[PDB]
Amino acid sequence: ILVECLLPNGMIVTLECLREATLITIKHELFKEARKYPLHQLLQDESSYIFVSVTQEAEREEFFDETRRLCDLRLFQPFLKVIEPVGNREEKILNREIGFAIGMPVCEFDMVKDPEVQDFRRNILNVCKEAVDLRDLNSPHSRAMYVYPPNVESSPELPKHIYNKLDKGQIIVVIWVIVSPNNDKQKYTLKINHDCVPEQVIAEAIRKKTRSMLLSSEQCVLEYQGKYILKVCGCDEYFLEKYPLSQYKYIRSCIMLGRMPNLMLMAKESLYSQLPMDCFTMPSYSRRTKSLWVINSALRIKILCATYVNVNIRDIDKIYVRTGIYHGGEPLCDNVNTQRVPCSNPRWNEWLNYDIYIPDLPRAARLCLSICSVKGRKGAKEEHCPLAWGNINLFDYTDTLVSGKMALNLWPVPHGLEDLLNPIGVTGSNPNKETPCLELEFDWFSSVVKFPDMSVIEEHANWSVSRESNRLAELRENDKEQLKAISTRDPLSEITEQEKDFLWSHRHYCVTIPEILPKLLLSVKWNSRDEVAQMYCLVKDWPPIKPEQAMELLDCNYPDPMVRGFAVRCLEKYLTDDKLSQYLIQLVQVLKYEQYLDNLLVRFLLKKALTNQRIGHFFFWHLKSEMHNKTVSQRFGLLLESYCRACGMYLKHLNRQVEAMEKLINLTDILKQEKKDETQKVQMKFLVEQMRRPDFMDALQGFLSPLNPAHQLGNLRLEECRIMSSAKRPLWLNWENPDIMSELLFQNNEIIFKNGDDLRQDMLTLQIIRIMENIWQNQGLDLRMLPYGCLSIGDCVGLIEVVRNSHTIMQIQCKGGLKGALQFNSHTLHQWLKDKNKGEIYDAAIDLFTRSCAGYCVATFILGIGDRHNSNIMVKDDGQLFHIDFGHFLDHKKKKFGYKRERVPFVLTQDFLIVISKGAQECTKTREFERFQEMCYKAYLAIRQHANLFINLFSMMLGSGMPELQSFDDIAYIRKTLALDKTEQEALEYFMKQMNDAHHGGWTT
Amino acid sequence: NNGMNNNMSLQDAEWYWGDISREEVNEKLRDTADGTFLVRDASTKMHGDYTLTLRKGGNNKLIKIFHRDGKYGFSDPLTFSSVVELINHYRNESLAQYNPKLDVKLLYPVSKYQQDQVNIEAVGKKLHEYNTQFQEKSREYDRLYEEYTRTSQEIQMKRTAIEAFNETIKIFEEQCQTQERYSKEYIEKFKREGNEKEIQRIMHNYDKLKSRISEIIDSRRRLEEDLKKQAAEYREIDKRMNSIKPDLIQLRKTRDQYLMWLTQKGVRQKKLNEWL
Repeated sequence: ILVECLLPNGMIVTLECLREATLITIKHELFKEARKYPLHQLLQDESSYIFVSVTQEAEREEFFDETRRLCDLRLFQPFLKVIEPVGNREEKILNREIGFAIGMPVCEFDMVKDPEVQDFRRNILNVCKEAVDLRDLNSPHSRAMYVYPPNVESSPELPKHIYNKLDKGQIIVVIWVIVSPNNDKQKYTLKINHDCVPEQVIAEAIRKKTRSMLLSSEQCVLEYQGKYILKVCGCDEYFLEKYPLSQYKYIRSCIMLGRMPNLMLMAKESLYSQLPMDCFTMPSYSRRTKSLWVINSALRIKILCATYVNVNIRDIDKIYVRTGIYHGGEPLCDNVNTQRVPCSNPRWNEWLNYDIYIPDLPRAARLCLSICSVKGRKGAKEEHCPLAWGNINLFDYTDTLVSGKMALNLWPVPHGLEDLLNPIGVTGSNPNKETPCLELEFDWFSSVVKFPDMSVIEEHANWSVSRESNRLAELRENDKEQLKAISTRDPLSEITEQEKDFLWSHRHYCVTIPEILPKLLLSVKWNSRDEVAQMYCLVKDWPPIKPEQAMELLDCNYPDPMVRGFAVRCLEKYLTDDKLSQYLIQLVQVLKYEQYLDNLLVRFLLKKALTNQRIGHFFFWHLKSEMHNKTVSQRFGLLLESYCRACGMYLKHLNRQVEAMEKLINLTDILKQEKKDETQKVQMKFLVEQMRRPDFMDALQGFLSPLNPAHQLGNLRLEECRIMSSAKRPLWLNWENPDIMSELLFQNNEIIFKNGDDLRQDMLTLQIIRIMENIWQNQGLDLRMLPYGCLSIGDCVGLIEVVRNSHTIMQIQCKGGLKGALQFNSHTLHQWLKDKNKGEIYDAAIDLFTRSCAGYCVATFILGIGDRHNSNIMVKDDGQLFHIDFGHFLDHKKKKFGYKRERVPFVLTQDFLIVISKGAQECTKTREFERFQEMCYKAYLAIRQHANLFINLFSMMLGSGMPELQSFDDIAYIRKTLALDKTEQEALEYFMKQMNDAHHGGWTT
Repeated sequence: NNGMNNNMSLQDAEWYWGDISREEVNEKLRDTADGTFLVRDASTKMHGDYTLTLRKGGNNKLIKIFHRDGKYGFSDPLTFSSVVELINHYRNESLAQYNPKLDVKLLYPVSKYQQDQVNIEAVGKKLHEYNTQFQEKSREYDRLYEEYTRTSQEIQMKRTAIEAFNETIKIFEEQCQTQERYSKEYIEKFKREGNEKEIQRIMHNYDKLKSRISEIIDSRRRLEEDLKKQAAEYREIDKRMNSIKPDLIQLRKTRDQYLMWLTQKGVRQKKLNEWL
């Protein structure tokens, strides 16, 4: 490459440098040819200089790491400048690694003048300190505990339906001891109780080993050596904690499937040396009046002008600014509009007046506003359409009321949004300056105005009752029943004014029913000072509640900091690691509902992600997948920078995964755009040419799988990598497993790379399916679902786990002959199931098929996923059936094309019924069919009994950006599909009627 | 009125709406004045319950009507013979009597007769026309959105390229400054030895640096002009969407109104959904 080089003496030299050349060679040959040019004697020594240049990301990144290659620098232009080092080398090396991991440079954080951002950067380091220090407290044990956390479940108690799978409460395990003189491996079958801790398992394994190994006659103290640990064969899972063996996820899954639990006996010191020290250091940037309740004036905000709006003068007549004071999604007063002005001169200079006093403003009060246009004209006038929107916190992060001039840059209206205002949306100005900007003025009250401290608020309570129709103040039993009845209601139930007044009038007895707190919080008028003070006094001493219900308090309906702090404390004291892992997506999503960067929830999440690497991996990937969206780019970037600073040497693995995903993204973007007008074979030849280069091979081999960090992806098998002919241009990639004994788990790991389709809907659907399966298995129903792995890594790009030995129904019906009008006898599925397993395993195959089919029928009907055909449903060899390619949910394909109420997505065709009825010509009148119907009914009722959790989980993704989830009206679909307003009997009847109306079969009792 | 008594039954009442959900009530009450009300059946489907939705303070307040021994009331005691009598009593007297904090009266009914201002074959053909226009406007709209998103991505890339050009030109200008500073004490050396060729090969490098920095400035200027043009197109696309949106919304509302009117008339949906 014709790189032109800049020497410090004004010397300019052209140096021909190879693309695969390290910076050491570049420096050496740069000073080698620096002798034939003018002023060479004045040049200093070669080792006292470094390379600085500009990258494609528009920063001047000094090249303190000379081991990098020329192409990896991402140069904007092929040039290098020779300078002298001025700062700390390792700090900038770490900063560059963080910048690569994050997707944007660290320095542009330092170039931010918002005091909140710098305060967050300085203050999150304390949590980083505590996490890193706790991780190092008991080295080397705590370090391995952090790197390889136990994959256990919440409770050691064993469900009764699988305790009977045990042989008298005992487990068969196969322990593999790799003595390896060269490679030799042995096995030891053992019989132990399900509740033994791994120390006892190791003790019994060594007892078996020290009985017949290298001796057959008698000759520390032969028991409890303590020098070994347990490892799952074929993957990076370890049993390092004192838990019952059945509590580990791998063991209990083996019990579920009746498989053979394979384990290994590694040495303690080998694993301890397998992981390095964490050298975490603080960076450079760590080196560093009247109350609101004394202002007797109604709130008013001036709207000065707007710089520009993008409308046409021949279509839009006039424009106006519509404002409103909100607490969450609930207005605190009526909305106020400005006057109507022509679009050419958007100047108002108007003092808007609001119907709320200043001391009555809640701490989380926000001003929401939008520029809107009025079409009008003709008889049907008043056609309003918003153009831009924005929200401002009326208090800053230091509890100070806004004052003075303020310039706000607004955001584009989200797709499929009709309401004039957008209170759900995030706060803050648009970082882009080529946007409509609205100038506002706030009142100046001769000093700085602060929200009152908790002490004076507590003073206000216990006094408000003295001054002052059953509110504003031994409790009858008919009231007690009413409180419980309200408590059992779903969070999106109808709450009447009478019910709200009843709840508030009995707030001092609501404490004995701790689960009623969300309703009581929705029953207080947040525009009243004394009511909020009393609510604060109640929340201060509220009994703890379950994480299931405390998570509900973190959605957009409860913006008050005290309520969110109570919810975060409940999460701190009750939420387990596996439950946190199951619910991490929603907890990440509800970070956007926080008004300030430094909050208790972000501290709790970062502390958890720095003490548990499994949690931290998905934390990083969930934050990184939505760095493209500018509404959350800064907050997520700051949080991710802190995490990457304090994570340790997991940053190298994360960096490797980022390079792999970037190379895959570039390849898919090339083949999906330049090769639209091409056949698949030439694309495949091109693609194997692309993997032929050593650079892409090195980038795509030897890194941890983002879907499961415990899985290592070794070399790429190019003979088994292909481009699918399905929708978009997905990539089938096959990796070898570098584990010593991959044959026990799986030899090959296969992942689909999809570029073009959103995967957040699929991720949410699979999470819901996994939760449904867990509820069913705990209830006593063995409905086995297959919630395969799916991860979104960026904007419309993600990874999908592949299930081996699976075929679509179309694949079977095509491989079994017949075509088109030839009905395949509707027996091809049953014939294939008979063929692929025969004998005594046949009955188990139909049993598994029936249970999985029932589970998926109930789940698909409840979630309202897109219509199912023979190409998005797959069945394994053993009989298990599962759905793929979820796409949409809650209809959302209908509701715009028409009415299409409560459609059944997965209708049982005849082909499935003959499988369930085991070859019976008539299927609906058999005992198998009614057993299947009973299983479906029980699954539906079991899910209905846990409707609150599903409603709450759906309510946390409202601000995520999925078009299916923009308001609670979208969750009304779930509310009505479970018949939540009806009672249990009519809900069961409604489900049977729904199944009848799509089958015309025997779905009536 | 006309009957001046309870003779206006529940079906005859303009404010009673029968079987509607929360979503439709919220749609009808959106951004309405204080005192806008409509009465619907209770969502739990028991006969004679009824629920009243009232607009106050920008929020939809839900008030439940009770029904015991043929009487109706907002709470105990129940003193009204029907719900028409209670709704009229609170249309003429403020609701602050029932509870002081609801200082509002029942002002503005949401009439179910007001939607009839705008022959099954004829209405079916009209629905087909409206649906066709809606589909055309919708495909125009989302192709505009795709164009707009791609334009925004190009604009962001070109802005980043502008910043990179600025950094590169600054670096080259500091290099020129360093060359000028270093030329002070060393340029007078090749005037005693009689070798002006050394000064010539000195000036060669400076001329090359000046040519390179001028070329970089030219590239930056060209890319800035392209950025200006692309931002102009971005504004034009935003204007065109702003024009497209309200007519599309109104046309969708008209199509939905026609579909609802035709569906309630008594036709099976098989004949309607076949034509999409």
